[PDB]
Amino acid sequence: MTILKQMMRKLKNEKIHMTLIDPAAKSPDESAKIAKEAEMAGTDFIMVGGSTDIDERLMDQTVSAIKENTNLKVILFPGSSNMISRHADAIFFMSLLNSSDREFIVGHQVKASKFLSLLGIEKIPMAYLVFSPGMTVGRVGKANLIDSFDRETALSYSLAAQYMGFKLIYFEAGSGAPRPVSEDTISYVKSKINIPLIVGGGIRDPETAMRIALAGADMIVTGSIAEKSNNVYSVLRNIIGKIKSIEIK
Amino acid sequence: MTILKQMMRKLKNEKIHMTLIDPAAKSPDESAKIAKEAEMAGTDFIMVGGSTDIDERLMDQTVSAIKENTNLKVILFPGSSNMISRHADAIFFMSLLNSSDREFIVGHQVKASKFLSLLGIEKIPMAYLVFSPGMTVGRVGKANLIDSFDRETALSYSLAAQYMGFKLIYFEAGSGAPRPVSEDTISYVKSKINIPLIVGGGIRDPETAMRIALAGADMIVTGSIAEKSNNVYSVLRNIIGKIKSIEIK
Repeated sequence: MTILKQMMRKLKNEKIHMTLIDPAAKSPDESAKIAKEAEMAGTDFIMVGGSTDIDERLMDQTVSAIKENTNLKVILFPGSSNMISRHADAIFFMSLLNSSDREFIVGHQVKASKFLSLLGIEKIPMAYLVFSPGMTVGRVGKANLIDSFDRETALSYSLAAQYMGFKLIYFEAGSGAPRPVSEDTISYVKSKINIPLIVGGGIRDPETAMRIALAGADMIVTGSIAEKSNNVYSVLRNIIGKIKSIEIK
Repeated sequence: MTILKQMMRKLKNEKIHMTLIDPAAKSPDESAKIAKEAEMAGTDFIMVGGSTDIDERLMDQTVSAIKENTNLKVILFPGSSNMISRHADAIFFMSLLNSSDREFIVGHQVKASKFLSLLGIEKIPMAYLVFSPGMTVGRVGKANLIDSFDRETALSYSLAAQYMGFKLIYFEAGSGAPRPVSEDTISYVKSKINIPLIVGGGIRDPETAMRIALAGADMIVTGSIAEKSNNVYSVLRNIIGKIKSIEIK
């Protein structure tokens, strides 16, 4: 019935991959081409969002082009911003739990909730935990960065998120991070929580995606990675095929 | 199976009443006497907690005495504190969303989560929204007090709580408040959310409990109200009988 239910059902059989498209990075038509190549590569959902703040008209154009060019559901990834498009299928309702500023824990969320209640868009509660180095979202979101290897702090935040009712936990290294969050942190936390763990940031090749998925990530988020659109398919296939080869206990 | 599931099943038939016992106010044995009288009066659950910080030994003694003297489940009501007793059946995992200080939104919660994960206690996610006047918890929790009549701010916080995954919303006027949160605010918010609404603070007589339940509160929280234990039963019966007389659509 819902994207969240689709995710939970899919996790019984395979790891999930999602492709994040930054609407500020390319034109709506180029974004749609990228989305179609990612669909063919086997990605499960398109995420749309970034750190660069843009107007709702551009958000609308990007989401509309993607939905016209693919059969995938589109999930908004607001991060530290209050970006919305009413054309998206779902939105990760994200709380940056390790921010020093209440504005990114509950501020933007409270300001956006009424408008969101007027829309048919699906609201998926997600705990957004920003790890070292954090990159732009770490800076803009005022994160008290969780060190990638500080698995006990990761666990405290993840358990708190679970006990607050969040349905997904997102380990965020930051867009462009040289390396993703530690495998040891991922495995340690995954062994102790009962909601899905998503890892994004610093995953740009099949071997990295494989080691992160094997460490315990339930879903992997990457960009389109390839500079040229005509190379996105081959690049994403190699990644997706690998993580979807893992047998799920 | 769980206290939360018991609550949801009960709400299909009747309004809920819970009796809050402050372990700092009376001796453990007196608390247990109060709990037994409240059980006979028809209360659904015993809540244990307050604003006065106490040692875990006193918490343990109070919860143990109550559980030895009644057949009711005991739910911890930490408020702005990190009070715990391992003898309780459940804990409201409370986030004071309208606090100005992140410490009461996520701070204490992150510090307590690991210990809580070591316990069999049931964790029930609750959004804790403190309204004017707020009393002691409003002061200590550093609340940006929601005016009792500011129904749109109430709605924004309640919808944000729902979209973050909280399972219960608690409208808190503060212990000892002269009047509870406005009926108009309660009805306005209740018409727009899909999780239960709990109202506490300022409810000390049957007519107040009746008007708050009719306005749209799903559960009512009161203290034992009566100065003398031998009068608790009659005082709580009159309240509980009234709110449990409301037909649920």
